[PDB]
Amino acid sequence: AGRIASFLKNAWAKEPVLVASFAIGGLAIILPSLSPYTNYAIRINRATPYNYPVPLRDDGNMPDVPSHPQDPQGPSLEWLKNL
Amino acid sequence: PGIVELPTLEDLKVQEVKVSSSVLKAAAHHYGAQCDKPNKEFMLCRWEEKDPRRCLEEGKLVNQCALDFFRQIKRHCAEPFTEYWTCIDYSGLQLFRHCRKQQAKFDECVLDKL
Amino acid sequence: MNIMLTLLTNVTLASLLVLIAFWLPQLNAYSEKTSPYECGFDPMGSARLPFSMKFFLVAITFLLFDLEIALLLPLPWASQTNNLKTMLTMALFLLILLAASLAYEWTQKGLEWAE
Amino acid sequence: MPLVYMNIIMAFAIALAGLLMYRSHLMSSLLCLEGMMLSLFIMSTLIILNTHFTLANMMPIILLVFAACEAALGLSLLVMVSNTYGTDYVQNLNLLQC
Amino acid sequence: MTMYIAFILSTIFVIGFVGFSSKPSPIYGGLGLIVSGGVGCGIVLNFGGSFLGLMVFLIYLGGMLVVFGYTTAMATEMYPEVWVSNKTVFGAFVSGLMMEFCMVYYALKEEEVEIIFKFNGLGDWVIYDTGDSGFFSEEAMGIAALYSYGTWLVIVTGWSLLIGVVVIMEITRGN
Amino acid sequence: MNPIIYTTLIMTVMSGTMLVMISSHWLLIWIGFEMNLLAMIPVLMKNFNPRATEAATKYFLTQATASMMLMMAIIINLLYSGQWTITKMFNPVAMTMMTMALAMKLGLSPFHFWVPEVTQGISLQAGLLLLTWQKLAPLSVLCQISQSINPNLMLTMAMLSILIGGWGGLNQTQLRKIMAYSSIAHMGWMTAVLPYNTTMTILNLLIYITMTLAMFMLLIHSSATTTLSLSHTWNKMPVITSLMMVTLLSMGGLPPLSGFMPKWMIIQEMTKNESIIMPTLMAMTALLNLYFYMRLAYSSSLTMFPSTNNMKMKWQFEHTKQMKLLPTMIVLSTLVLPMTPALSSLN
Amino acid sequence: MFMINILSLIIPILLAVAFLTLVERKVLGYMQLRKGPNVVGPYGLLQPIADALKLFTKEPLRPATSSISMFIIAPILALSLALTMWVPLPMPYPLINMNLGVLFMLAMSSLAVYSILWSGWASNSKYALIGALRAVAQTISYEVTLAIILLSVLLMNGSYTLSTLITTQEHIWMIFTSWPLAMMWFISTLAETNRAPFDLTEGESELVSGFNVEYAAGPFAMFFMAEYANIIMMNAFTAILFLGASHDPHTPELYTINFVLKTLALTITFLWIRASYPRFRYDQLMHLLWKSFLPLTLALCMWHISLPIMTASIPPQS
Amino acid sequence: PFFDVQKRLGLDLDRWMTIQSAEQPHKIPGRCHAFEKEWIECAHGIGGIRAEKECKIEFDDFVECLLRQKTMKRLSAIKRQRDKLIKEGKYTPPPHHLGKEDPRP
Amino acid sequence: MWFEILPGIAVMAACLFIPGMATAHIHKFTNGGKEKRVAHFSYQWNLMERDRRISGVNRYHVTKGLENID
Ligand SMILES: CCCCCCCCCCCCCCCCC[C@@H](O)O[C@H](CO[C@H](O)CCCCCCCCCCCCCCC)COP(=O)(O)OCC[N+](C)(C)C
Ligand SMILES: CCCCCCCCCCCCCCCCC[C@@H](O)O[C@H](CO[C@H](O)CCCCCCCCCCCCCCC)COP(=O)(O)OCC[N+](C)(C)C
Ligand SMILES: CCCCCCCC/C=C\CCCCCCCC(=O)O[C@H](COC(=O)CCCCCCC/C=C/CCCCCCCC)COP(=O)(O)OCCN
Ligand SMILES: CCCCCCCC/C=C\CCCCCCCC(=O)O[C@H](COC(=O)CCCCCCC/C=C/CCCCCCCC)COP(=O)(O)OCCN
Repeated sequence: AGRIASFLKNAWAKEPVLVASFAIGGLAIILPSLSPYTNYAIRINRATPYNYPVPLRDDGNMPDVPSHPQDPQGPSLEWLKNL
Repeated sequence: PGIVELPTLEDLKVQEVKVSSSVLKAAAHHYGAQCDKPNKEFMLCRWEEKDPRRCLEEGKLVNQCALDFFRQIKRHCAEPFTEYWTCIDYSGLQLFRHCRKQQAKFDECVLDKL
Repeated sequence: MNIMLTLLTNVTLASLLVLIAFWLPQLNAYSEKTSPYECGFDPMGSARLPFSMKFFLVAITFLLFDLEIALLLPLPWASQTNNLKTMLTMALFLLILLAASLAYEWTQKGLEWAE
Repeated sequence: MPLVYMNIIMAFAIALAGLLMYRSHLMSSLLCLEGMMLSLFIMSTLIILNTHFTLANMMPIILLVFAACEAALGLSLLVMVSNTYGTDYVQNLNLLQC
Repeated sequence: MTMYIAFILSTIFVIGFVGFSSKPSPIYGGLGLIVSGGVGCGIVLNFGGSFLGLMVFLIYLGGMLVVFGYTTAMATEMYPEVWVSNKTVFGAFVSGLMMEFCMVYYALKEEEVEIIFKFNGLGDWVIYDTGDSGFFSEEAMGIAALYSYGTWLVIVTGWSLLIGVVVIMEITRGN
Repeated sequence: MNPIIYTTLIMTVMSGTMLVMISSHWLLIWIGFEMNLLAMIPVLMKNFNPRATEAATKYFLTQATASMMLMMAIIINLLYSGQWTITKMFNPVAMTMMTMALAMKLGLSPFHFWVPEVTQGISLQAGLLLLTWQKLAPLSVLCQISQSINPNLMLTMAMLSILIGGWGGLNQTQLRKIMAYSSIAHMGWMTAVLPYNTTMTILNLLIYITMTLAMFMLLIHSSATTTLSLSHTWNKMPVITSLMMVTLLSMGGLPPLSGFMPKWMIIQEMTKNESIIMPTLMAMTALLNLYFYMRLAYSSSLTMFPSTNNMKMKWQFEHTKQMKLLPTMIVLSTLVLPMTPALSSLN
Repeated sequence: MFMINILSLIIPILLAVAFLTLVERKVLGYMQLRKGPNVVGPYGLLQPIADALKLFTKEPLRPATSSISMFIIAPILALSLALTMWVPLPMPYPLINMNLGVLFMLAMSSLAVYSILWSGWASNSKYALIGALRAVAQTISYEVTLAIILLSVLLMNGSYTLSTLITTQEHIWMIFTSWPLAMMWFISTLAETNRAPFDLTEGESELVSGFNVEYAAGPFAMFFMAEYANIIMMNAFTAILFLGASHDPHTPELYTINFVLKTLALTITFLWIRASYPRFRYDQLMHLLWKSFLPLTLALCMWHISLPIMTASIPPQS
Repeated sequence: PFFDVQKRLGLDLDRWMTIQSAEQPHKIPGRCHAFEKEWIECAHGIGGIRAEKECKIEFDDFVECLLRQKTMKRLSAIKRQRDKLIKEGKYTPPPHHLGKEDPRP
Repeated sequence: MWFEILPGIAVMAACLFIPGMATAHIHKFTNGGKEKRVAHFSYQWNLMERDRRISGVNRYHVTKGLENID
């Protein structure tokens, strides 16, 4: 804890470029695991409709599937408009 | 290995929707809200049969629903829709973002009339 | 088609400039005028003799580091996948491996030119 | 097959033949090796594009990577041979017999 | 028969291959390989593969720059050879050109099995796709799938590149 | 070279071989071959000298050509059937090119010239690796596609390998070249029975690997690379020469030694088909390998050659490094014939 | 109609190059307490015309020892490539609209080095050869880091399309988000165009005329035009990439004016830098690009991959 | 030879890329998805020897989809006969094969 | 000065203005005056092809509105 501080000071005095590079790399490595918006990015990626949604045949036993796009059932994007 | 069955040219005729891409893009959201049922029926037929020759009547029904939708739009909101799709058409990417006043006026017109 | 026409036009313009440069002016060529330039004295050897490369090791490393560029270029599209945790782990794995290779060659004096 | 497939296969055969018959310079044979790699890249890319095999679009990149590794290996060996003899002639590699 | 653009590009590809396979000189061979890389980029572009064509062109440009430097350092002589400076190089070049022309005529006027299978021509437009869908490039999605599907490929490729750096350092050490 | 770097390179060689052996995709198999070659090239140049550099260059050129043909055969197979799985190889031209590429990698005759040269140009440890571990991947691939293989080409190359191995070995005084020609002949024996039964190929491969390891370890123990330098070993370590004599007898194929078992089983398997003439010629030809093994035994163990004065100083010192697996390798090379029915566990 | 567009692109670029020669001479003169061209034409406005007419009426020499085919091919390649590298630039609309414009510029620029390589080799003289190997070393120095910097910057664009850069920077310049990358990119473009302090290939004090020492007259002129067109093109690329002008779809002239002003400012900065500094040693350029720029570029590439994912700021158009 | 480590551990190191009908990104289909699917289903579990005979029809259809040899043969026959007919002047091709059609969306 | 450097800069600026303005005007002149369509993907190309077919004059730019559907 005392020799490494001196090593850090010497590196800052001799190779500032390497100090900055290593700090940036470590931050980029560890920050994404501690961020709450990573799952938000995943959800945004999952919400982009690249292909056509093929409808399902009504067997009369799917209350959770809407019968029209404007019905209350199905997923919602209201979380995205507040972002 | 057998002959391929094909519909006759008479079976393939239908009243055609002859509006350009910008008009369709301008009216697309309301068209998908209003004509949802025949379109979903046609798409289900198309993805279940895996053969375009078995879902021709559904395509004709889709065409008729689109024609009814556009006839209503003509009967009630001609000028606002014309302004909106001209705005949409000017853009090289046909962007919704650059014409919001025209879209708002068209939306008000259709909400009040229909 | 348009890009082919553009290439043809540019190459034609350059070729026409060369043609005009070589056919318009008066030419007076004789042996002294066309001899090789070495600051006024005749060269000792040939210019086709072997010319040593002091940075040969860095040149080979450039071949390997250039191919990791081809591996990293599709990254803008890879950011649109649903499993962002696997992709981000793999992008960092490739870049860490590329930094380790630079660190190895640096510490073994591979970046120093031969004397 | 179309004509383009035959042309690419002919290019591969020509590069292989080029590699098989050595003249004097080692570097020429290395160039023939790279030419075979390029021909294989082109052929595989055409086949994968024609059949719309989406996940196979990434194999030619891997091929290019290992082509680069092979070329680096060959160039290193050439450096060593030239340092030994002052020339990259294949005639000098005759110390070992059958 | 449509403008024969792909056939012409593939013929120029074969011609550049014959150019560097005759082995006139490393400087000339690299030029032929550069020409081949360019026409191959064009051939792949004409099939929808923009990214792959541009990538292979860039890679071979870098490789040929390194090869040019190495030729100047280790593969020179007083009189470098061109395709007309030597009977062996000229003979190989002419033989390659005549073989290519013979195969082209043979497969174009007849419908014959050269070695593997037969071919009548018609231009490579026939086998095309008439596929109508997408806000994305299918090739781009396939290549980008390397970071989600190709984890094993990424692992082996990165390991091989690191090992290649170590290997070249070991080989050129000398002693 | 750093020991850590050497260990990393050895593990990369083995990783390439294992990737070849466990993959289901042709691309992964090709990658395994590339990785194996890339890591193998520096191991051949570990002791740097012009002969080692020449051996490495020849090896690289041969194997790079072989891998190029391998990739072309894979691509042709993909073209005629959009399959990447390693299977019956739906195209015959692709199968022919694949067979030729794998034969080039193994060193089967006609493409056998590189093996004597690379073996003589490298050290005994590098030769041990090259002649034992480097046979596994091409043989495994050949085993996986044995059904689609054309017998006429494979059998022609196998018989040519046996003939050329015997004839070439007859002329050698260098021990590494003798080992290389022996390897060529044993590769021929391995590939002769491949279209009929891959279990026999595996059994022959294992027995050959054991005998080769024993021979190379005995040669490293007594630092001899020429016949005349091996003729001195009796005056320093007679036990080593006796064990080498018995192992050489085993390599020849004489019963009741373990070497006889693969040839016996391959002959039986080939006579279970019709195939009568080919085993007869193969045995008659293996008599040549027996001849030059016997000449080596005459020179090193059964007669005593003159020695030098300075051997007296060597008498006073012991071997520092000890190979822990050499006794087991010798015993497995010699006394394993009674356990022959245990080959059933190989399939 | 398309040929008219090609001509309307390529002729004004050549005129801009011709007058950039005069502008550089005058800027260097006034930074050196002198005037520069001011006699032939009001304020030296006719000096470029006189230079071009003198060069194209002067005898062209073919060296006795030189390879003639490559000797003639190299300047043609240089000028045609310099002209071609302009077609995908959106101003605000490009002449050729590509999905991957940036990769096209990368490939064409890496092809442009063979002009110097082949002219230097085909001259068959020693100074030309030294210039050519310096060109090899310079490309090896800058290429990898240039490509990685481009990738890192474009990770916020969402694609490789040059026109998307206009809408990406609709509200803020990209230089406020990646200014370290902007600095490294600027130095990389100085090195890529063989400009001071990285004008190693010509090497005037050290190598007389370097790679083009054998060249004279019209062929020599083509090399000069190609180099200055590359200067202007690279600065225009930098302006589009980092200082994004705002585009009104009903008034593209405003965008064109603003973009031209920005690229002119960057070109004047190039001339300023030339007037202000001494030259590198060409091993020092490689050490700078491989020991300082490369590690920082790798770290910033990691950072720019991570940042959009952490902040849920991923661009569109997969 | 082949050690099925993937099957033993259930890892899927490379099986994801072996066939064209296996889970492409964005559900983009191969050009011959149905033919390969039918050939695989038909030949599954019966072994290689039996499959080469009893699934020859599906494999022939799949190869026809892959390379399209019979299709170009038929098209070239049709075009040759049409050219022969027009040369002697006995066809009079229809107006919609000469560019004077009435296009539909 | 220094303001005598300005005429050359003005000439260069006028020269560099020409490509962008010329491209914009030529795009407008050959596309009905409405900003030539961009087709980076096959869907946009299909839209353009459909527009060309229904125009009746074989040009994608001519647009048929509500008056073409009776
Ligand atoms: C910017 C790019 C685009 C610009 C567009 C214009 C491009 C112009 C084309 C490029 C060439 C420009 C050079 C102009 C000078 C003329 C050069 C040459 O063509 O003239 C003579 C060509 O003449 C030949 O020597 C022989 C005479 C004609 C040959 C007969 C061929 C059969 C033609 C039939 C003629 C009958 C009447 C023609 C009218 C129908 C060559 O003489 P030569 O001394 O060596 O070369 C040096 C020229 N000097 C004297 C000016 C220094
Ligand atoms: C028994 C001895 C163990 C030690 C020796 C190991 C030797 C091999 C080296 C690494 C082991 C390989 C196992 C990993 C195989 C990758 C595939 C698996 O892990 O799943 C992936 C999970 O990925 C995870 O991130 C694990 C990979 C993490 C890799 C860390 C680096 C380890 C490499 C170090 C050794 C390699 C050589 C040295 C270079 C540093 C994908 O999961 P997912 O995306 O959900 O589903 C994909 C299917 N989709 C597309 C339909 C959605
Ligand atoms: C943790 C994540 C890692 C990934 C991110 C990094 C991305 C890429 C960065 C690494 C690239 C390669 C590293 C290069 C290693 C250089 C080795 C070396 O030899 O160093 C010496 C210099 O000596 C040094 O080693 C410099 C000091 C030690 C290394 C630099 C700092 C190491 C880490 C320090 C900071 C750690 C994190 C920051 C915390 C900040 C504290 C608040 C080089 O100088 P020469 O060229 O030999 O000079 C010759 C002329 N006389
Ligand atoms: C909160 C998360 C954020 C993450 C971190 C972000 C902040 C990071 C801060 C650091 C960024 C610094 C970037 C600088 C990159 C280079 C720095 C450097 O060290 O380079 C110099 C070299 O750089 C130069 O000197 C440049 C040489 C060429 C000079 C040419 C003229 C100068 C340019 C004039 C102004 C340029 C303006 C650039 C931008 C223009 C607009 C695009 C090293 O050389 P040496 O001093 O010799 O030491 C190395 C060995 N010890």
